[PDB]
Amino acid sequence: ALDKLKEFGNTLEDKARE
Repeated sequence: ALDKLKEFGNTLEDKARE
């Protein structure tokens, strides 16, 4: 559950995680 929020922070990270 809360998969919409948790997946969202994976986009942010992917932004400048490299």
